[PDB]
Amino acid sequence: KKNPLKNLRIMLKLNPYAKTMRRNTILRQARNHKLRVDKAAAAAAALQAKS
Amino acid sequence: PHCSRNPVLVRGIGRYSRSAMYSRKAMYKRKYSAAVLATVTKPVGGDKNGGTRVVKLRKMPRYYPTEDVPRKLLSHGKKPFSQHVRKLRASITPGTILIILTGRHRGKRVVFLKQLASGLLLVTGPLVLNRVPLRRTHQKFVIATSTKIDISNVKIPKHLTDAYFKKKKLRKPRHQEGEIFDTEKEKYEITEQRKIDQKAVDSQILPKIKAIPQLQGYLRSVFALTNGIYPHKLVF
RNA sequence: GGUUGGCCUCGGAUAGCCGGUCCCCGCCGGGGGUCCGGUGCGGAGUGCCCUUCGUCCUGGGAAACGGGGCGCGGCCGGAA
RNA sequence: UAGCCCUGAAAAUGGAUGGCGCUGGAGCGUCGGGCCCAUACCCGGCCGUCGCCGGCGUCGAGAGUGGACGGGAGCGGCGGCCCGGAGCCCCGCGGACGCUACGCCGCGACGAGUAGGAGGGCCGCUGCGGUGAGCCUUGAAGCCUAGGGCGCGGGCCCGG
RNA sequence: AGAACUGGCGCUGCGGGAUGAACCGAACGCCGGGUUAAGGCGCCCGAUGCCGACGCUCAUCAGACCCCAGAAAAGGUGUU
RNA sequence: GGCGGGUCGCGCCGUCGGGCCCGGGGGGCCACGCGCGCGUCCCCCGAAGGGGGGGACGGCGGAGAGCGCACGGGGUCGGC
RNA sequence: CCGAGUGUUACAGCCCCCCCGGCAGCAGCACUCGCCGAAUCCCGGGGCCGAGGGAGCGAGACCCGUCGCCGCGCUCUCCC
Ligand SMILES: [Mg+2]
Repeated sequence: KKNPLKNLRIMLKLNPYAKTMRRNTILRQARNHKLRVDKAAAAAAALQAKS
Repeated sequence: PHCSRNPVLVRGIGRYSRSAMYSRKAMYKRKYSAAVLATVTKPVGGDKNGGTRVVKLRKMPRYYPTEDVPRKLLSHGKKPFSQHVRKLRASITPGTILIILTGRHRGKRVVFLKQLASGLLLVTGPLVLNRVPLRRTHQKFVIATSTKIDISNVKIPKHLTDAYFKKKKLRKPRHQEGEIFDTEKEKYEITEQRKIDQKAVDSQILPKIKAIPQLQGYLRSVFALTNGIYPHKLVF
């Protein structure tokens, strides 16, 4: 017995939706990362434009 | 033969889904409907005789052993050492000064050049400063010092590789006579090609070493734990 | 069995440490004014060696004691 | 009024928060975060037992969880002068182990024990019927052994 | 001394209670890794060698961990 | 003239729900015989009880061949 | 003259609190709001112990079960 929640494709032999559940959540927390990294820069860039 | 057309982001999870790759591959318009030599015969070769000889080579064996073991069970992929992967530490980039922990050298400070094709990492703290020629070392028996030297466009010879730095042996004599293999007393004087291979790189790292001031005496030095010098308290 | 040694004030703790003009105890020590530093940097979270591969050629900084001694001789120091 | 400490509080060998000992606690109360280990728990290896089975197909030709033929009509795929039909192994004559069926193989759960009860003993002793074309004066039994091992054990084999 | 209900000891090792029939944890084939239970972590003795938190307490007889192995009424301008 | 129970209707709520829908004016989808006829639904058009489209189908009219890879894949191998 | 330390009644001429109307743009965040969590969750890495055990529905196999399930890409279209 191998461990689902620990290796891929033992999840996917048991639950095929767990792959597209996983790249739908690696995509969106890669774009929420970009949405917050660009927000922290472009706010304090205009702050750096003043002083 | 195109490339993989599906950029990974996590190991074994492509970015584009199954249906999104059905339209990137254009599989809609390439769906389909369409659809020995045992040996050669030999010449006869003889008077009063015809009948070109039998179609058989690689004949049945002359002997079977009295017992045999069952076949293995294949289990998975467990690929051999020539194919595994090559892993470095992030603290080891080329030019870095290393510390030899377990060699004959044992604390001589060396200059890292290249990680070779089968895991061992090619290194020389140059023979005029250390006594370290172009030896291989192993990754987990050195200490990456946080000082480096910028050698990012020096040269490295393509001919010196993993099969260059190997040890040599050909076991012909099996007879018990008082010489030990007749080639084991002899330190190799095949250095006459390896010496030329060092002066190609001994004469282009000492410009880099003699640019930053104290470093050539640092490389002459050796490393030693002395009294209250504790590792885990030491920034390497 | 061990992988370099520290050759040393008293001590106080609601207080200590150092450097120093003058007033006294056979050229040292006690007192006070004066200046310091003080989560101790004249800091054993330290300091001296050192992590010294050797040698050769060959210039600068330092250095005029030589430093290792199986030398030779003399001194007085140290009785828990 | 109630927390701690004190008085009340005396016993016979020398002595007991376990001892040394502890008073910015090593005491008492209320709690925090780490950390230490049982034969307990989890994962793995092995032994045995219980349970549930597998394999007579050694079937390199068995191919089989619905298969026939063969007749009256039909589409696809095969070799065309829009008409058409079984090829039964072969260029290799080959293809591991196995099933003491009272034996082999698999899977899962379990394992304390007095009195007591069963099972197995290829444990051991003495004699008898059979049997090893057994074994030996080129050395049997017996006894000795810092010799070599085997079995969970009863015990046993070998060397000198 | 004699009963009721349940568990245990007898028949039962193991961790802890220093010590142990019965307390507390936990029941046991032969071992490796992990983690805990009850109990603990100054040193015997594994682990607080945490920059642990708040208070209380001075004993010329201090206190110190279920069973459990020593105390009462009464009293103190001793301290909170 | 006050206090509750059941029902109808009004506007107002919420990442409501119905995959809803319905005509119109970038991201995701384990979803892919153009031709046409088998139903169903929708959109059209002047009429007014008919054709031309579209969407989807748990059924039929339209509606095969694996070729060499790589692998968190039926309990570790090295062609170190 | 300045400064300090005390004691009064005194309410902005340090400040603080409670109200009626706001903004930046909000962060369980510049380690005290640390809360409680993950179909509202995933990625990457280091330490240790372990490695127990004739799968070919095809070819009539032939040096040689890189085989089943599972997820994946490449070609049998073309262009840049
Ligand atoms: Mg209880």
